[PDB]
This record gives sequence, structure tokens and C-alpha cells, in this order.
Amino acid sequence: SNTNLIVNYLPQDMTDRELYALFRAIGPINTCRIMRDYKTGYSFGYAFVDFTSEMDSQRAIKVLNGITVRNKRLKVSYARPGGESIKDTNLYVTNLPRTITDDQLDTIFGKYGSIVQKNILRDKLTGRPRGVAFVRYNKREEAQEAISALNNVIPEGGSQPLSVRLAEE
Amino acid sequence: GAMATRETGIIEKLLHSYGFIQCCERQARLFFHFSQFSGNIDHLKIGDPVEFEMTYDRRTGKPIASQVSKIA
RNA sequence: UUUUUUUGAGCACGUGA
Repeated sequence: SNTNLIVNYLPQDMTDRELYALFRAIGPINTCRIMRDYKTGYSFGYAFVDFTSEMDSQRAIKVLNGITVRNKRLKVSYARPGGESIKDTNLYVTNLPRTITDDQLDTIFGKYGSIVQKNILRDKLTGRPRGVAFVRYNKREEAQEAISALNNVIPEGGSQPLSVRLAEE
Repeated sequence: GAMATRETGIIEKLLHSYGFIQCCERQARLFFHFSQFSGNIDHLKIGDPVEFEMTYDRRTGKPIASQVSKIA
């Protein structure tokens, strides 16, 4: 709906110049800012890019989302309305069944809220899950509801006690 | 004692977050981030005189100006 | 503790070298 984008999984060494250029191909840009540590300046690995027109905003997603830049696949998504309601929405989920898949998380966590990002950690040398994941909901209460609803329970398939905390840091 | 080697310069240009300094006792035009500036930035502008230490940025080996303050 | 880093002091001249 709006003209503001969030860009995720930027390589560390990406800079405002470089990001701007890449996205300026889609259309004219009001603002473009890579988030970093004020005192050291290291990149938080994400950025906001606000296009002039809703056209270009939308097109950028269509085109740029998923493109590879120095072994990182960018994620160009719509920036949601930020504030206090977005805080504390990242859950460190553990003790899942080893056989867990992606659709299985949509089932387990879908009804408690709309999910932003999720990752099933795998031991890449095996390629098969460690039985650990991340799930980031949109709004705070979606996360909080899912915590109480799922912490210490057995999944709808496996037979082990889930652990659903807020993610540290 | 004597350890912190400070020198002087003039504000050459400002952006919203960083600026550039013409060094007086050094032929160089250094970058500096507002992290390195002390107090009231809101009223600092081109031409203000400043004292600072030339270091190189620990992250990015670039020549920079650290611990910047004004004397005006 | 993820493609370390998804809601905000442009950390290289404000901008497709």
C-alpha cells in the first residue's frame, strides 16, 4: 500500500551509495538508509528505502527481492508501521521434531498471528534440522499469545516439550 | 603528562550525520562522524574552527578525525 | 542465535561514477 520498503540480509560492507544505485534503477528515491551502530558504524544488515511513487515501490519488490549480492540473497519487503507494537516479536523456538518442515510451522504458528520471517536452523553438514527455529510475528501480542499457547506443549505430530521464549538480544 | 596528540582544522562541509574538516597543521581533508563531536551540533556550521585527533578508522582503515570539539 | 543482525542519530561528500 505505502511507498516505504525494508531491505534485509544486506552484506556488511554494503553502503548507502551502493544500495541507492541498485534501487535507483527502479525509479526515483526520496530516502535510503542503512542501519548501523552509531558508535562503531557496523551495519545492522538492513535498510529502509522510500520510493517517490507507489509504482516503483511495488516494482522494486517484484524485481529486486531475492537477488544475490556477495553470497547474500536480499529481501525487499514492505516496511510495516513501526513503533512499540512491533517490538518483542522474535521467538526462539526449540525442541521441535527433527523432521519439522516449513509448512509445518505455518500450521503450528499461523493461527496465532501473521508471520514476517521464519528460519529452521539445519546442521548444513547434514542438511537436516537441529530441531530449532526462529519465528517473527507482526505485532507483540501475536507473539505473546503464541508463547503461552505453545510453551511446554507437545507438537501435533512429535512427542517432546516445546520451548517458546522471546529471542535474546 | 603528554600522550593525546590533538590538532586543529576548519569545518569544510556538513551532511546530516558526518562532515569534512580542512586541517590547519596538516595538508589533508578528513572525514568525521557526529559520534566524534561533543555537544550542541544543532548550531554548528561551515567555517567553525575545531580541535581533533587524526586517527584511522578501526573498521575501515580510512583516514578520519576523532574526538572532535569546537573552540568558538 | 538465523542469509549474525526487520522499525529508524544517512559512517564518505545525498548521489544510478
